[PDB]
Amino acid sequence: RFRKICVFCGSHSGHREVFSDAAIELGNELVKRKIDLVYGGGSVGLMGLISRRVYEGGLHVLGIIPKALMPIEISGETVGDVRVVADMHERKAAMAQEAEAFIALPGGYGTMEELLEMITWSQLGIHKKTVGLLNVDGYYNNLLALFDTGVEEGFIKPGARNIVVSAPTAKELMEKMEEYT
Amino acid sequence: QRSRFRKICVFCGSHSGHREVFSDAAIELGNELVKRKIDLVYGGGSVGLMGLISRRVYEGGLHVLGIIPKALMPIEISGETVGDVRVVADMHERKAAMAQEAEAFIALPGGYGTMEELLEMITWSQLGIHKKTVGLLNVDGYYNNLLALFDTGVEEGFIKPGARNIVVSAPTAKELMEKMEEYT
Repeated sequence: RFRKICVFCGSHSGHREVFSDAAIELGNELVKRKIDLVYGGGSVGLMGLISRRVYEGGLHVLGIIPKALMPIEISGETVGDVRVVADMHERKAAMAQEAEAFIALPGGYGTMEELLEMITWSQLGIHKKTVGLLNVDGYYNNLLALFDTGVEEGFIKPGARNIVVSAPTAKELMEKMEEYT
Repeated sequence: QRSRFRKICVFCGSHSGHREVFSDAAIELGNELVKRKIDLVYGGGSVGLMGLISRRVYEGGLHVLGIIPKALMPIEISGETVGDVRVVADMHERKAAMAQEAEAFIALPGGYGTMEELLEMITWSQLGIHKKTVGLLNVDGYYNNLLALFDTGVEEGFIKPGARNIVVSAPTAKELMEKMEEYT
């Protein structure tokens, strides 16, 4: 049972509506389960969608954003709390300290980087926190295929392949991570 | 031969891979760095692909700088060190110190840690944090799925066309070095 989850996503929504739908459904899963959100502070793209949902649903949202990234990711009007940090490393360390587990929605390089980093910290024993991915309409199939390649070629151990929990919908992913060990 | 680069950081890990082709690739990239008179920045390991590429560059008479968090030393360092070792506090100092020391980055095949380092440096180019060439040595299609994932990000609207070309890619060290020279 979680109280704080960090969700990685970016300031784009995707061309197809299935992505926003996922972000909203994940926001609603966190609301129903009374889970607070930790995220990157943006107010557009999937970041704005999920944080507004959670915030408007009554749960706490904490964004964590570096100073120089604010004019880029925050437009319009924020909701919930925003912690401002010095740089990208402080952002990653603060998001990790604040969360009990991690979920990547679809996103570009930033989101993939954050997710890979959390998987790495689990693999190294740095923390024991669950890492999931919401594999919206196969967006992450190539990522999981890559992990499979890594296992097959001898760069990732079979047991470490199992750190990543994934599912095609927010509902199924939440069930899976409530039950992961 | 002439190069724009004097210092390159190579991401790779403590395993060599089950097939020989991955070790051959690390050695070929070591050879290409030596031919261009390029110094190596890397993670300080002495085993796996990190041990192969660092030993080849050292043996060829170029400088090797390893940057390793103190708690990984017992784990990534074995037998002997290769080149000089700079010890840092944690993962983030290691990443910051490797970027600061390098003019460009190359990922060899590796597991999660190498993937994450590679994606961070791409993200940093995309953001304007730095203006440094990022390459991956796609040994025998190893990174085909990550490049396909980058294509998926473009097609679905999460990565702009221009940001897709940040990642320079080739299947051999020689072709990779050539494409990185020419990147703009």
